[PDB]
Amino acid sequence: AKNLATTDQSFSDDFNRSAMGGLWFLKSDTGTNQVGVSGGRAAFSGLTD
Amino acid sequence: TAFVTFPEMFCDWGFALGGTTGAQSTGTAHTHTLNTDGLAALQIQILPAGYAIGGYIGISDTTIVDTIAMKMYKETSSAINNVYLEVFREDSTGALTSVGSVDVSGQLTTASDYVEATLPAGVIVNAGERYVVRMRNATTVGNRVGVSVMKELVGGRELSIRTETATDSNKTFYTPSEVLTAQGVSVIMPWAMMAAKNLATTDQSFSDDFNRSAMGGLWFLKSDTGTNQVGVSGGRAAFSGLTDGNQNALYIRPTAGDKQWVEATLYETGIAASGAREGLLMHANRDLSQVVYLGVNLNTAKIYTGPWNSLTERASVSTTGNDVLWQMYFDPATAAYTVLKNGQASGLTWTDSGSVVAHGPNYRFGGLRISRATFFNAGRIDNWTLKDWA
Amino acid sequence: TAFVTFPEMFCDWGFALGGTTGAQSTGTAHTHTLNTDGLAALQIQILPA
Amino acid sequence: VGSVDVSGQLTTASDYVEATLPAGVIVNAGERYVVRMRNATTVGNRVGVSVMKELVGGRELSIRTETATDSNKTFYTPSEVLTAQGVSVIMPWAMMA
Repeated sequence: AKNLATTDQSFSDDFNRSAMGGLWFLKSDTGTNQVGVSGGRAAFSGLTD
Repeated sequence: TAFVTFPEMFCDWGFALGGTTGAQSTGTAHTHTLNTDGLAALQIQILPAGYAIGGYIGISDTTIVDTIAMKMYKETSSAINNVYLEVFREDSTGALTSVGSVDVSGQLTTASDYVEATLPAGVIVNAGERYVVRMRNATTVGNRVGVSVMKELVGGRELSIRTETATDSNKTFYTPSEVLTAQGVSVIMPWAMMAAKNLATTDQSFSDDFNRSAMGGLWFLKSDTGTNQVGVSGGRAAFSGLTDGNQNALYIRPTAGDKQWVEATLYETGIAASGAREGLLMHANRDLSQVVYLGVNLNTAKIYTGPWNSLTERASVSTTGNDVLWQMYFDPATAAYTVLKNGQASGLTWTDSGSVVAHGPNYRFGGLRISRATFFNAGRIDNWTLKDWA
Repeated sequence: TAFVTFPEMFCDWGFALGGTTGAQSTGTAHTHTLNTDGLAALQIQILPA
Repeated sequence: VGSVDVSGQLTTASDYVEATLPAGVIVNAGERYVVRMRNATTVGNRVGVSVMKELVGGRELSIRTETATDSNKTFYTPSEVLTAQGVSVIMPWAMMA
């Protein structure tokens, strides 16, 4: 399949699940807490600055 | 989930030889008979300090890498250090860029054993790109390192890199010219692995509108009728056939954890005659050894436990107008099951004080159940859904 | 993306032999020792028009 | 989770033997399954199985039991599984379709 008519990939996430999941590489300056999903919305986990 | 330069089964196993050899170099002409005592497998390549060897790794499905592995050992028992395993991404131009490295000299063993090392941070990979797992071995003491490789045959594609100078071994950003030179120089091909040991597992959820022609391969069907199973008609599941008995459909795809939430709408259940039991199944074994079942008739709704052959009633409640979108879920914080009718509490709750229900990897399957008796099929079901509520 | 009758890694590479052969056809009875000099790989078939 | 008798359809020539399970068994990605050949015959004729030799120094993932009780076992324990893995020296070819 040497050459294909490549489509334009598109993705969407409602963030309406329990955990962040493996579909998101997380990197934070806190050290332990990353972007956490709560109440169906992403937010800053932890009380750190 | 991982990617290997060539299947690990070759490193783990070998082929038995057979047939007959050919002519001799000198002496009386004879041909020896091959047998199982001859083994075809990977070879071992010793390598001195300052010599780096690596192989290209394909990416099948995109994910996040966490660790890398190689099959190697040390020749002598002397102390060693400065043994590095690193990962290089190949750009469009073919240049190699370092995206991670790790010291593995501490955990090395004299015996030929796997070496698995965690990267300092995750490196996202995508299907279609190529990666190289390089072993550096820039030690100071001088003990050599033996890596398990498999011999390459000339005349084919060259996709292994090998560098001898200490400068090239310590290089962290190879240019295309140096990559081509290393590919030309290289004569072996090492065994390398890029793994996905730990992932942030999601809460898997599934749903089916039951709006197709056949039952489909996404449902394991088991019934006491013998021949007929849950059949889809008019876009709704139903008890196929005129026989008296029970039918169950189990979703092939399991959920993530013990937290379960199943929901479906009950249709044509207010016209039932007597004893028509149908509804949803949660915490179902693959072999249906023990299940938690929600049975709704035209009069009441009950919760059942146990194998499909014989069910035990745990709780019951008398309701009316049972043609709505029923839901029922399990909270492991209190180990309790709660049923919500049309978004209302409906006062249906069971508490497992005795822990009669076992929760584990083999008890995360849901499904649907119908029963038919006395020439009156139970209601039909639609909009089936299972998920892991937060 | 492609489909192959058997993995191309065999077509590109080979295996190193090891072990020991069996009895000989004639002469003094002996068994040779296998080493990395023996290569196990696919063969080449000639074919006329 | 499933057993089948394949003595009737066996042939002296080395040929594939395919047997239907009594009922379907759902499987999921990430789990592991073992296809065990028992051979608890009464006449005493031996059975030859096509295997592929394993090399030492690698992972052990084949099971081999010798005693009749072990062969007739239905629910193995982790200790017995480890002992069988250590004892085994061959790896058989098995398919689940």
